[PDB]
Amino acid sequence: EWTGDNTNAYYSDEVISELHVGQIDTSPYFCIKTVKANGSGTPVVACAVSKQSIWAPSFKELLDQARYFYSTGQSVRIHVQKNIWTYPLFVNTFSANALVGLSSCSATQCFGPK
Amino acid sequence: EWTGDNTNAYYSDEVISELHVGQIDTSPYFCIKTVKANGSGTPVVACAVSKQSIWAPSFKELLDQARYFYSTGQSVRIHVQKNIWTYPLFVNTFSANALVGLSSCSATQCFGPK
Amino acid sequence: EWTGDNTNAYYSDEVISELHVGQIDTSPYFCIKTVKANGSGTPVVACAVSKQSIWAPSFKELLDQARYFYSTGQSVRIHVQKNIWTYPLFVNTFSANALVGLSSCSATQCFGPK
Amino acid sequence: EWTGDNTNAYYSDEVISELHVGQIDTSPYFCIKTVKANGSGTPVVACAVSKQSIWAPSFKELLDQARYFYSTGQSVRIHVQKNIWTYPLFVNTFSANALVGLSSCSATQCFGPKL
Amino acid sequence: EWTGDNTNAYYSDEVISELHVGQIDTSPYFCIKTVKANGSGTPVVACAVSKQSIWAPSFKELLDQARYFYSTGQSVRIHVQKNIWTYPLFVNTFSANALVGLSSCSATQCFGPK
Repeated sequence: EWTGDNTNAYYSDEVISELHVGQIDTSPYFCIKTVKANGSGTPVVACAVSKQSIWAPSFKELLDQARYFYSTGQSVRIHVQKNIWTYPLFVNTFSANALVGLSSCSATQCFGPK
Repeated sequence: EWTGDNTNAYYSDEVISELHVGQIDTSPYFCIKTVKANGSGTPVVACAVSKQSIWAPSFKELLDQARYFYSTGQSVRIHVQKNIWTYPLFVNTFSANALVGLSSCSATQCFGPK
Repeated sequence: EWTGDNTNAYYSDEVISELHVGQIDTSPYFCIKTVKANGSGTPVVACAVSKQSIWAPSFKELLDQARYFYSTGQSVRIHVQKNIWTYPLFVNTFSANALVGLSSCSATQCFGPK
Repeated sequence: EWTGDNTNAYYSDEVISELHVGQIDTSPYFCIKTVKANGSGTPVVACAVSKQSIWAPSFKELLDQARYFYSTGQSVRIHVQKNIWTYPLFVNTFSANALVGLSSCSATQCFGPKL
Repeated sequence: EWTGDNTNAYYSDEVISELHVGQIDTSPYFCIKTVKANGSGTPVVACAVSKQSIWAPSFKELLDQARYFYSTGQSVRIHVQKNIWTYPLFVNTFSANALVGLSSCSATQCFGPK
């Protein structure tokens, strides 16, 4: 598996606008919400769960990187894998998107798979 | 179990106004005090204990997140489970509230379970 | 044992004015010096030593918290247990106080055991 | 092995201009892009991958350091070992360069190995 | 062993002016260069190697502390043990000095062994 697999979706020129930290089924997790830097489009929500999914090994790094980009407010490309989380109240509150990557974005391109 | 379980309480648009770090029964712990952003109502106190309760696995993440929100002074939603801590002097100093989650808040809603 | 045990001493409205990191007898350690915010009184010196004393489990958290409070220079309450470190040159340079807790002192009285 | 081995390449007075974090084959990884502080030359891309390559033990330290140098925008010397990552789509997106060191730079030199 | 052993050398009223991170023989390491806060004298260069020397246990703490002092540019006392590192090209590039401690410095004294 790879962040850049074409079965993963991504959204460019986003800003991380919200951050949540909690626990579910003995596992710490976090979620983020991102919106287009230019105000257009629909927000993206994605979560990472510490002991769950194939993306579990990157939990800490993604959390640190999410925090980093959240704090700078810079434009980023967010990479997700859809339909991963299954607990209905959790999905309803957040989404079924697994966070699988974060790339910085300049004015022209983003530094990551496309 | 989940941060968003309806058996948990939450308080929106709070600002973390105090932070304490210590140890009890071989376990590091931290507590925070939060107050409504507009100054109304009564303060919320909640603690996380590294080797105690079902919320133990999230100790580090919660600590880190609390620190962050404490440093920015931003409005957040705090999620707690009541009546968890039992050492009477501890409870009297702080509270019996276990900290189980922290969410950023926009101007309208908070990014977390409700 | 608890940070708030009445056999521990504490000092309110202090500012962390110095920070030292080193190693002794296979253990990383840190020490802090605190002084009254208003300039009065005598400095307090306290140390935490990795894997040494009953307070060992909280080393990391205390180190991080000391660093945080050191960087903001905010008013704090420092909690110590006296007569713990015994290595004489170490005690002479710093003190025998084990650092066992740190509390913020912003709004009302300090946020910790009293 | 050593960051300063003469079989490694390095580029001085670079600024970390981009940062990416993701996962590949069970491993968290990060990549950076750097460009000359004075605007000359061509960008350098390098990646570090957790638990992969001989440079695996330094993953955490390098990630933290890259984040720091990225946030300040200061001039650095970047040390890489070429032709380490082999997964073709990954390489095409980024490069085959393993990141093996980062050094701060002054006006006259960088604080790290050179040939 | 102790940071403050009189067989270790130290240099007061220094500023950490450079930072390097790398790997040697499967070990992450870092080096720092320090100069007198007033610019006089000769730089001090010292390194820590995570799996080498009696000082290995303090690697992480020293790395964090070096980073901290480096980011503030504040005056410090640096403590080293001479003639520790032995790989000749490494010593040529940096030095044989092991970093064994860092102390903050006020205008008068430094907060550490002397």
